[PDB]
Amino acid sequence: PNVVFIKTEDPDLPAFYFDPLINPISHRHSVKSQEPLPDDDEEFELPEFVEPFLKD
Amino acid sequence: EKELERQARIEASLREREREVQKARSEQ
Amino acid sequence: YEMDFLADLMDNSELIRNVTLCGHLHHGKTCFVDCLIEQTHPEIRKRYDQDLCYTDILFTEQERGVGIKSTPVTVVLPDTKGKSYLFNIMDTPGHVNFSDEVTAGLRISDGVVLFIDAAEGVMLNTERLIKHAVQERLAVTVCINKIDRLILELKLPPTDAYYKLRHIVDEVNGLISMYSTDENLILSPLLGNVCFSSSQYSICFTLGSFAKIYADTFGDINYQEFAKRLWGDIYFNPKTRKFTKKAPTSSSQRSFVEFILEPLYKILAQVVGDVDTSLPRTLDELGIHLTKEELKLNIRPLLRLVCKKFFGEFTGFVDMCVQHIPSPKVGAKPKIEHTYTGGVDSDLGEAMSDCDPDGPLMCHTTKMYSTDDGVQFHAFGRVLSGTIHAGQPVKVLGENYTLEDEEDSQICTVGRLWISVARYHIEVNRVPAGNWVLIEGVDQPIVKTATITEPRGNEEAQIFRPLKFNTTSVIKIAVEPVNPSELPKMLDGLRKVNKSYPSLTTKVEESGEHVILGTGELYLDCVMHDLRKMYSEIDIKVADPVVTFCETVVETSSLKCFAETPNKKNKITMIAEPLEKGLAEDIENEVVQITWNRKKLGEFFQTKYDWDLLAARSIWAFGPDATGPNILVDDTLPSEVDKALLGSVKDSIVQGFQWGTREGPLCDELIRNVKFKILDAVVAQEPLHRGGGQIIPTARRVVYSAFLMATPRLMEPYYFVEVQAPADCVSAVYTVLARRRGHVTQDAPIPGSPLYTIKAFIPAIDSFGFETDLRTHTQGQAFSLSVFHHWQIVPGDPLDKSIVIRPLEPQPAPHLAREFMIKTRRRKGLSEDVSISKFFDDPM
Ligand SMILES: Nc1nc2c(ncn2[C@@H]2O[C@H](COP(=O)(O)OP(=O)(O)OP(=O)(O)O)[C@@H](O)[C@H]2O)c(=O)[nH]1
Ligand SMILES: [Mg+2]
Repeated sequence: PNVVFIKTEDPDLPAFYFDPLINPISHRHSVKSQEPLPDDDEEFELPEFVEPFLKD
Repeated sequence: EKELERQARIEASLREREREVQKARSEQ
Repeated sequence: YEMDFLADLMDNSELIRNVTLCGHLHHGKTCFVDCLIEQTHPEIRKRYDQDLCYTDILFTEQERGVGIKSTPVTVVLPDTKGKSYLFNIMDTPGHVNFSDEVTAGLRISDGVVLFIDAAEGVMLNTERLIKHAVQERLAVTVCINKIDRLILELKLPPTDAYYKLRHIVDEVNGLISMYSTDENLILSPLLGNVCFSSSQYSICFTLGSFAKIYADTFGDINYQEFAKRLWGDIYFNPKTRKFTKKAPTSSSQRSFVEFILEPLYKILAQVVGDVDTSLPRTLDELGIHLTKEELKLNIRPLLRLVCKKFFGEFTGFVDMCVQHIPSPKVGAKPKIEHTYTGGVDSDLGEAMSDCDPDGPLMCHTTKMYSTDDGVQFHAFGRVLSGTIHAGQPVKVLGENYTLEDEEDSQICTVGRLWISVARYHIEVNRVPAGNWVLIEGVDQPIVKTATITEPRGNEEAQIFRPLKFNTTSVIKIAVEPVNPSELPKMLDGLRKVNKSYPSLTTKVEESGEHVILGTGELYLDCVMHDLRKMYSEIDIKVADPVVTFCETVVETSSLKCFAETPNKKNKITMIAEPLEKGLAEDIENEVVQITWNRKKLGEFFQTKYDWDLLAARSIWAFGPDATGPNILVDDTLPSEVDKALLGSVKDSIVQGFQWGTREGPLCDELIRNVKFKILDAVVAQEPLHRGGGQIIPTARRVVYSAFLMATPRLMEPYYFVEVQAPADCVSAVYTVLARRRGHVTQDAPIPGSPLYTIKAFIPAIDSFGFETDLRTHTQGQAFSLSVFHHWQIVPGDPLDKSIVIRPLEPQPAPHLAREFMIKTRRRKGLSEDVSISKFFDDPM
């Protein structure tokens, strides 16, 4: 297990900054979901009766 | 502070791009 | 967990699930099961600095890290919310040779689990393992370990991480779709077949457990309505208060990104950073109220404690292991259809088709495990049918056993039964079906494979097919003792270790050498360690390695090898030629078997091999052991006339060919890519003179005369080295491969982390420390791994007596073939002056 690490330059950058070091993310083109999804009726029947995760 | 962070990101990106260009030229 | 409850649940129902893990080079396994043991066995507390294994009961894995001994464990895991289940998990090592070992040991599990690194992602072992598992027709439940290595080590944002996971799942599903067309198991990103783990930090959960957490603290109905759209491509809509799978707003992320990863990174940054300031303000909102003495820890154990309190008891993986990993009552049908020699049409097939503990007993021991006393090693096995009890005798059997061959049988009393835990053992008096038992007293008659039936009443019982490995072992090493007056102790240790490691196979050639066959360098290393330290306490000498080669025909034969029988009543003529390489690889890959109709083989040859009509219809026989690429043929004008009499003496001819292919004149090794076509074959009407005495050896002579007089050429193996390393290590790997007969196949910057994966071949002759040489110059950043799955012909033509490597130079010329020929004939003891072309020409 080669210990990977992102040694940044100085503490002015954000914490979780994508360092242009590794590669493109996926370069994906096969995903095709430009149209809406089928889970719409049950989606409207699938509310979110709970406060958000860590909004605060 | 936000503009400073953006400028630092741009500078580090340019530095990493130069280093990666050199490394890829050497590997090629 | 109470052992009485375990016994009650054992003979309760088919709820007990059987699983065998699968991973590669520490990508999620022993730390995960250490967390599981800590969840089940609370008194067994993990350390603070060092990692706890709970799978390497022996010492070699502890001193090296690379596990060798698969240590299966069974646990009372109340991970299903409002329920409980029994899980029989077979831990697994990751190394390539040990990967073949696991693949041999994966017959038992009804399903398969995968632990892929969050950052490294796919490797070569998984590239083989997916294909292997799809070939065995077992379930698949992907999981991803070492997730803390992604959020902390790389410090990525959420969106990049989610796209990385998307790419991982896309690659896995593509590989599976290439393996087969399993639509039921394929396309499983959110159905429940995706578990998460941070074994070093115990950060492990799933979609279902996540939704259960929110429903428990303050939330709505279970994940059946919520988790069906937490996967990406559908954002949250607080205006509509629902998941807008249609065109969402601008400043919005996937529900995975903002519900899961958002608070995940939140608590990570609150525990790692601001541990003095933002700890209680973030933990009293949702977390535990650990005492001030609990906050006086380092960052890692405190983070693990908080992750464990968050995922309170790891109630996430039983929710999926029961979901898609089927119960044994379901998996008995296909597992037995694939393992059992006969079909389901047999009475025993439909009998053991159900997991009936009261019925015909069909046990199967796969892995042999040793004890504190090396003189007696137990055996672990899956009880498919029947119920074993303490002291019950059983008819142990062998792989060579058959319904007609009653020689490989031996009774034995099952002395004492145990349960596999790998740190303790629970004694047992009664064992129902779908069970793993540590058998005692049966250690003697066991072979690499094992099958058990009832000592009486279980007649008409066939056996299970000999397991494959998906990795042909090519290494050959000699092991002779220091003092020659230590042979029997060394051989006893050798046999015990052979029964320990199934991948290898003992051997003694004609030169009187004690030979061992390994899959890799570390494999032979661990083998010899367990030999010299455990199975035999005698000082033993060791030679250098050598790869087991094979012969091949470079072109068609010049003259017809007319090997006439000694009775002057049989004139056989066999002209040999090669065939396409892919067809031989398919014959070895079990693509086109031998048990087929004439029309079936005809279509297979006219479509795949593109052979002629009468050519394919005139198929003679298969290769040695019905597994190797040795094509027999018999076609001619008189061959179509007098094929009946020759057909009477064709069984002996096929047997002689199968026994001759096992050892040829080139280097006393196998032969490949040979299409032996029998043209002239005189068959006498009198079977007395035309009997077997002039059938086997005359055919062997004809075969050797054709293989030696048809432009021979050896075939040396090529490994496949996948070295994940940076660019400087890439150039170093190029240099080393160029210096050791390499061939750069593929090299690219594997995304997810900076590790340029260099995929390239290495020959075994020049593979003596490829990993060592790559890690020596690369400053410890190029931990590659090799796998021998590509045989290629050396460019030499060792027939001319002109090249001779007299001094101790490494044969730089293309006479390297003749160099290895002389070396192999000197190591085997046969006549080094291989000039049987004129002797075996058989002039007539
Ligand atoms: N905690 C933690 N450790 C990880 C992770 N990924 C890799 N590791 C490293 O691997 C160690 C644990 O190794 P395991 O995952 O238990 O590996 P294993 O089953 O022994 O694997 P092999 O023996 O190589 O087959 C950790 O202590 C880390 O050093 C991860 O996600 N979490
Ligand atoms: Mg392991």
